[PDB]
Amino acid sequence: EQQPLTLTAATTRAQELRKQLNQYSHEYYVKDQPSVEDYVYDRLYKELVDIETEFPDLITPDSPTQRVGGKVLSGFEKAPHDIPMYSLNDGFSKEDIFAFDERVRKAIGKPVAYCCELKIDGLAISLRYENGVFVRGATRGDGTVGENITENLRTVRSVPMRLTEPISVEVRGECYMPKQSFVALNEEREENGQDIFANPRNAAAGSLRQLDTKIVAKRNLNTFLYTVADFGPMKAKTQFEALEELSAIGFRTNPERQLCQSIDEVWAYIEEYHEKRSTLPYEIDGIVIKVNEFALQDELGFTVKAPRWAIAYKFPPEEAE
Ligand SMILES: NC(=O)c1ccc[n+]([C@@H]2O[C@H](COP(=O)(O)O)[C@@H](O)[C@H]2O)c1
Ligand SMILES: NC(=O)c1cc2c(N)ncc(C(N)=O)c2s1
Ligand code: NA
Ligand code: NA
Repeated sequence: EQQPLTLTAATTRAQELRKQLNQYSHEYYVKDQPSVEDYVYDRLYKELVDIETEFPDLITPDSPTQRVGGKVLSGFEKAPHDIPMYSLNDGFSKEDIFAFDERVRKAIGKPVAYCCELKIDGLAISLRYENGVFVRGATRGDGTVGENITENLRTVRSVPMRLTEPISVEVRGECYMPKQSFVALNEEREENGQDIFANPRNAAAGSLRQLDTKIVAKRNLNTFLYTVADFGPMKAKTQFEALEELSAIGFRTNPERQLCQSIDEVWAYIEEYHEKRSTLPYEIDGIVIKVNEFALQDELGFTVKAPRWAIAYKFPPEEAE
């Protein structure tokens, strides 16, 4: 009647299972191409649960079991941002975007490539990893202090609990509610006699500021991550490389990005995705245009409030189209 695993064997087996299950969940949710069928995932998941039941000391923050929800907070702790979560300078016309490029070329002394990306209209978040393990999820708040919503963000399946390398990084992006889930949620709320959400941003914000993680788990949320606070531990030397690297290490990144070799290509991208806007399952409020090379971003620097190497081109609001 002796238990088959010693503590030491269970510890090693738990490590293997968490790594394997995190890999399979990433394939399933983020890559959308699972290498194993659900019953194989479920079988390994149950094995891990049984180990954690027998040996509770083996429950770690990177464990897949820590997603399910159940935890209920009394309130959110403040989450300071040591590196500010800044807002970009804005543009609205062709004139503004070509003027941006003129100012960039004035500073750099040559034409420059731009990394062009969709400005995702959700709740801005920062995800902190230490030794490749998810340790803190935070809202932007005012950009200097937000709310610690780590447990809520664990329920968001696209958020990785571990990375493919044991680096310490602070990763910035957006958490949003897909449009199709937003409209379904409002109908559900209508039927439950609850106030409806004005728009998907409010629904994502409301969802992530619930204290009971079980309720947050019921909501459908997703993420796109696009940069980090400090590139030290990273190998990327350009914004486009940065996006590929974040993707490689486990983050969901937006597939619509494009590296533009001229301002004309930048303008054509803006036009392309203004048209495509309606066809996307997530809301965007514009296009972000960034000087691609980090050496050049470093040369341009920042103003008192914003980068001099990036601009946000704003569309009309989602309600208006
Ligand atoms: N086939 C896979 O690799 C894989 C990975 C994660 C979740 N799932 C499925 O998603 C559902 C929810 O599972 P989780 O709560 O662990 O994310 C289950 O039905 C599970 O089978 C499948
Ligand atoms: N404030 C900012 O710097 C940014 C804000 C956002 C946003 N809301 N969505 C996407 C991007 C992106 N991929 O660059 C950025 S950059
Ligand atoms: Na959910
Ligand atoms: Na359209």
